[PDB]
Amino acid sequence: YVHPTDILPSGWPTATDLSGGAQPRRFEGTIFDVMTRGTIPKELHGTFYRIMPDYAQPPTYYKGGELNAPIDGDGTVAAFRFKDGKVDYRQRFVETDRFKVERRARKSMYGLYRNPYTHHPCVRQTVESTANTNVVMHAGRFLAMKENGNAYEMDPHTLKTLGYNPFNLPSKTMTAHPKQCSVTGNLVGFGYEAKGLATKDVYYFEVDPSGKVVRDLWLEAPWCAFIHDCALTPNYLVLMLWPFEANLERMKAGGHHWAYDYTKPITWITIPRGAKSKDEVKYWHWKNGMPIHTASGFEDEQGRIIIDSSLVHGNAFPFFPPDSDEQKKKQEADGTPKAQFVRWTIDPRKDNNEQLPDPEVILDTPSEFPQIDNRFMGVEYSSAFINVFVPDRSDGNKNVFQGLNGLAHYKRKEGTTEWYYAGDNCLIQEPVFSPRSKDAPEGDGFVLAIVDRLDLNRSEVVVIDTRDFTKAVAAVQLPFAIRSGIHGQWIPGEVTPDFETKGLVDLPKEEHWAPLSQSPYDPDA
Ligand SMILES: COc1cccc(C=O)c1O
Ligand SMILES: [Fe+2]
Repeated sequence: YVHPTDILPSGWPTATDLSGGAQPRRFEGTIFDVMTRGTIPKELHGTFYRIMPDYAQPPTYYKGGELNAPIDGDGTVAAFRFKDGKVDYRQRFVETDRFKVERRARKSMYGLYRNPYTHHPCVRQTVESTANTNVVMHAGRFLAMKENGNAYEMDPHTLKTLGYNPFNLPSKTMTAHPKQCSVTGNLVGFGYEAKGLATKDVYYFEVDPSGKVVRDLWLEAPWCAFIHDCALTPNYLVLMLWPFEANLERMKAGGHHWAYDYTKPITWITIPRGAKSKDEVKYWHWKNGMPIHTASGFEDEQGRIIIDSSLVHGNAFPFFPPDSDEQKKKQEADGTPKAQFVRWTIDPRKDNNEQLPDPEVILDTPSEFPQIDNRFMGVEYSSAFINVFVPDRSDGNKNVFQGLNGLAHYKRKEGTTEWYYAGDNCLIQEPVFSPRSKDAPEGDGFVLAIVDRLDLNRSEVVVIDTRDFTKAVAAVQLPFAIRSGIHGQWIPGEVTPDFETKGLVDLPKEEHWAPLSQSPYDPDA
């Protein structure tokens, strides 16, 4: 059966998200008192903010949009606010400069990811960021982030866009993966390509809880590398280099910003915290592969840097292939890489010119978007909450971003892993942790994540108590599906300005519109 209206032409290209999903969503608005199944824990007090790519206009500017990447689309923030067991929701697009241009124009004006040479001539010198990767609340300011620009600030209640680069960073970029130190409260981070397209410059920074840059350093990466994420320790920021290289002449020629390079080893840059000289920075190397996201890092008793990450044994973004015909054929040959969760040891007593030890396999299954208990950010941690391909219950052939159908709770100290399965014909997104109370043990609390009910065309938020990780306590049930997203964060009420007085939805007025005389009811009747 085919419905005659279904063969009518769309002017939309295939606009995928990371999951492989291709349905544009693009709504902006609210639901007060989201339908829930089961009981919402009264211990949740805060907001789960999630950010997705969801092109607002059909991205047809360059080559009819046929090369749009899953990481490209205009950032939209879904907020799910948990107060006294009620849950409200708000979604709104980040009003990036790019968004504004395209909405006002009713027209795509931007080309390839990170390639201004493929943007419309009138926009080439704009901030090209779609601000669609990650969010943070720092020094009372709520930020949407993408690594090709500074952050945009938004109002945390209305999600109205307030401004660009609120912390006034001197770099042209900020990572979407800054870390908030649990000891100092510093937003610790960096920005690479810090001086413009294909620059090797990195700028390291620490922003104190008052919003001031208290520490910074300019340095360079050994090549212009895709430095997506990092790990924070008490004495280091550690930058994680993926084996992609940027090339200006390739960009000028209308090619991709990045090209995977099998010959590049995974490389780490140790930046001593508050370093006085770029002389203090070291490069460490292993072998080729793609560690996507760190869980976190710390320094062990002997001062060794321990980091856990996912590890994909090859290219997890095949839409950015190698330059050479030779490496192109190797990517095709390799198909879907081996995918695991691994532990790295960067011992600063050793010569950084020596190849790193092979990382230890922690989980031998496809693993991604890890989070921790943030009360342990930048110090020793045990808990990780990992998005996973469930062992024996998942495809295997799927790209790492496209078959994530469970979660894992790993605890290094106990050496145990517990597992949550999203369901048949379901996918589950990145987990976030909220502690049971202020003083609860590490990883004691509630884990939330978005579930795609693929057979129902709707999305839901599952809530799981760490005392039984196998089972959902509650499910927040949207009446629709939202885009599969990138990162999200549990943001405590206590660090949110005016969380006690402002909901995601403004209440209507108390006063009745109508006079008493209009009531159909007469108490004397
Ligand atoms: C959404 O935009 C992005 C840019 C660069 C890397 C990643 C990886 O998750 C990403 O999601
Ligand atoms: Fe990321």
